[PDB]
Amino acid sequence: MIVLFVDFDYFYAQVEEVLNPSLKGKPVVVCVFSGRFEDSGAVATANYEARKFGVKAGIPIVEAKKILPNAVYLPMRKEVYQQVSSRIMNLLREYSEKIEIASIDEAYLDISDKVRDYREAYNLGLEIKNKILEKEKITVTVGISKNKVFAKIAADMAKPNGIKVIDDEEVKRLIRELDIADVPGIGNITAEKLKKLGINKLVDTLSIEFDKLKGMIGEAKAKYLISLARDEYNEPIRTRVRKSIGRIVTMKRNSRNLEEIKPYLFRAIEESYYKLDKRIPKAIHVVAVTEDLDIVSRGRTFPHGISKETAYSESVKLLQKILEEDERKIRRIGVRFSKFI
DNA sequence: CATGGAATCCTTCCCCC
DNA sequence: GGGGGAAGGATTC
Ligand SMILES: Nc1ncnc2c1ncn2[C@H]1C[C@H](O)[C@@H](COP(=O)(O)OP(=O)(O)OP(=O)(O)O)O1
Ligand SMILES: [Ca+2]
Ligand SMILES: [Ca+2]
Ligand SMILES: [Ca+2]
Repeated sequence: MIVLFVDFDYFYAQVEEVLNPSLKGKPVVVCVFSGRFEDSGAVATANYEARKFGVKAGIPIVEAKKILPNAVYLPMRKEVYQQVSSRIMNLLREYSEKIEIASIDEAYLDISDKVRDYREAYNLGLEIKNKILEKEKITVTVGISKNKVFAKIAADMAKPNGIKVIDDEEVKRLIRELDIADVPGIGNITAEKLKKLGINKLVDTLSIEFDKLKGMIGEAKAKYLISLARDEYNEPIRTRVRKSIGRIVTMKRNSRNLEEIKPYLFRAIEESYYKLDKRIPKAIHVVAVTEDLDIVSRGRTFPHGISKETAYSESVKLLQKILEEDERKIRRIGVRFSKFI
């Protein structure tokens, strides 16, 4: 079992560099403008020239400007990045029938057949990086190992523009040496819960009664960490299928006024439908981001598919249910359609 | 100050043999 | 007691 993970470098920003090479070498910040006030919004991502100074995904645009007032600030163009991503996925396809597209810039390839060992896997890695750089002029990081998780960890250690194999020998030393937090699927909240139980490295998950772990982080997450710690984790590479499509936008001013909100809501529904394209959902959920950044949602599943008129109609009742049961003002409003026929 | 899409898993019901 | 689902939320990438 040999898995090869591919991760495109500072992707959105690198695509902007490819489309305007004069940007290369300069700090580039791709941002999502929320239109509330001058430069309100967050950074979707930045190239390494910008990251070396603290500008990265998640910080407020305003804060990035105080640090790199002279960098190049660009509005995110998801659509353009999606199309460049697709072309890249199709390149990888020619290297394996078994491929899992995990996100817009992450993909796992099950090359258990194509290759016979890590050397031939590595060489296939270089061949892929080179093919993608030549065809699309986009640099990527390849991670190679026994399963998906270590393949990903491999890439994280080797970025940017790297390639790395984590052989069975290192897998074991990592199970003992690797900080539990650097394990995929372990965010801040779960890392903390684990600290309290005294688990700082994967192996530590064995010196704890399972049921106590289950109680603390849940069974699914418990079984997950244990199988990795025992070097027995092995989920197959499968193509994932879209299960929900939705869109959430930001209002210029927080509100509680139904008529002031509807517009942004219908706007989200429209965009969501244009994207559903031929797909018919039986479920709808209205999502609201409260003024204190909390997330509330009300939804309903129908016994048949939802027409756009039914969506408009039903979404307003759900938004009203939200306002009725929560007294806080709304900052962001949106919808999500799921359970496709 | 703090955008945004989406999967999966966890609880709490609820209907019902 | 437990299958079968739907809701609302927690958590992660
Ligand atoms: N907070 C965010 N808001 C919007 N888009 C985001 C956000 N965080 C990440 N993205 C995008 C950023 C990337 O272009 C793409 C994710 O890849 P990651 O974010 O994993 O890598 P990156 O390509 O920006 O970093 P790296 O230098 O490791 O390649 O998802
Ligand atoms: Ca990346
Ligand atoms: Ca990635
Ligand atoms: Ca982490």
